[PDB]
Amino acid sequence: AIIKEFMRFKVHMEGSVNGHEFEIEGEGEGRPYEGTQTAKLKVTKGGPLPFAWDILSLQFSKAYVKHPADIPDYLKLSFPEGFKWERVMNFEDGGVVTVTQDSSLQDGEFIYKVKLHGTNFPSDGPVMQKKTMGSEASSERMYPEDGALKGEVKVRFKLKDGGHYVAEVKTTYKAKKPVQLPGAYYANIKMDITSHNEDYTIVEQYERCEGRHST
Repeated sequence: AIIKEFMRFKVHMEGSVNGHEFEIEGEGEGRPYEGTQTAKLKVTKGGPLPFAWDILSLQFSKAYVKHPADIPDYLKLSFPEGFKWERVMNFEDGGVVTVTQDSSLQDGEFIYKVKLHGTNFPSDGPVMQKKTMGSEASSERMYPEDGALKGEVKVRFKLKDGGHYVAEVKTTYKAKKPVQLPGAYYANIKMDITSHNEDYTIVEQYERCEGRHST
């Protein structure tokens, strides 16, 4: 009805990481009921970025999650009004990222507005030294709590020298109007950086997400 089988979005991010301020604009598209989407991002201010793109990648779209019929798609039901989410990422070396996001629908296309803080990243760590190579597939633990939908996921970023750089991610998703919350389930997520120029001022991403009753 309100969410069509193919939908586009536009996104803007204002952000700062270890004192470095920047803005990003991008556009995306996908099939919300299939759980597949792509996005094209451009660093419009403060580029080139002096830190790993991977900590920003997961900030650029839960309306595009495939759900079985027996799991309420809380975030699709939040529209047209939409929803907001807030996220904290606790990295293993003390770095921290927080994010606030507003998701709305205007003229049949999603509008995403993102605000990001990052700080306390070691200057010799993999984030400020750009030593990450995307993230592994993950399973986000979804559950209802405090009248919102919450998510916890351990994200493992791949290191160029082998091994993984880990962050514990906690997110809250809250519809702007009361809508049916689901029971606890699992969202299997796979995201790939599909293309980028040399300094990562132009980046493309693909993501597949599916909700399941088990991991």
